[PDB]
Amino acid sequence: IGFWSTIYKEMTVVDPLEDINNPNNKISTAARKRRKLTMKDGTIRRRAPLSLLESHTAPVEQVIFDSTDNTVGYSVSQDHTIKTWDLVTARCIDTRTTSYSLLSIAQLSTLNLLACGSSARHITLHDPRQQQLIGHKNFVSSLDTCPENEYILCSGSHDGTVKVWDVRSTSPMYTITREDKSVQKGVNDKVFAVKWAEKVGIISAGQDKKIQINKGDN
RNA sequence: UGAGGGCCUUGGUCACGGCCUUGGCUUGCUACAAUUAACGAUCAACUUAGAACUGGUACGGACAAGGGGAAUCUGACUGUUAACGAG
Repeated sequence: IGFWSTIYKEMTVVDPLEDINNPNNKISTAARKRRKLTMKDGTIRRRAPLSLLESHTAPVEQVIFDSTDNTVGYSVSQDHTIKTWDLVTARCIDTRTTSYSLLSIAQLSTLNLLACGSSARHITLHDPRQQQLIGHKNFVSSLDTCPENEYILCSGSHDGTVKVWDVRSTSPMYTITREDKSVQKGVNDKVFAVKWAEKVGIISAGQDKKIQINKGDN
């Protein structure tokens, strides 16, 4: 996991040339030309991360800030575990182990819960200091939380159907699908991104090029 | 002559540091030379296959198995006292 700064002046510069130019020990001509081919689009500013938090043993699928602390860094990876981080010390604080690879993580700070959607077609609820939502039919790719209601979260999955869930229940309330005449259910139909926008509703996008907007307002 | 970086700076903005704007090493497009680059640089490969010292050759000097020579009679028998026979 990388820890970066939005303001680029606070982060150390990285120079691709200096690796092959300052020592210049046994850099081959072909390697030099290959390096040169990577800066054909001008010389844009390049920066190095403020920190590199490294404890996961499998590809990390998502990372989020704490909705209150800004120092707690919950993240999920393909190594069935949820790790919380101390961004000040860049260290892993606590680890939780799930049975399946986790693909998305979302937070419900108003009731202190973490919803992790896994590759086992379900979303597990954890207390970062329980119940699990089921009903999907493929990988749960992304999650989002309702802005006005604190008990509702939306989930998009690789089966092409978004679903809205109440936390207290275990079944979806509404199952949004892709409204398109040219989409096939299992050929080109996936939801790679879902978003709860407080003004326009639910935005879903994926394998089908169309970006779909659904009301999702009372 | 356009682009991207670096040092400058000018105002408004949020408690030395952000946000929005103002004017002055790399590469892109064009114009005249060079096309003997038939040059130069760099990375990578490369170590000495030789062993053996056998004899028969022509020559120079002594041994080599061992008493010799001639002619007639005689036995199978050619082209000059023909030859031959361990007679």
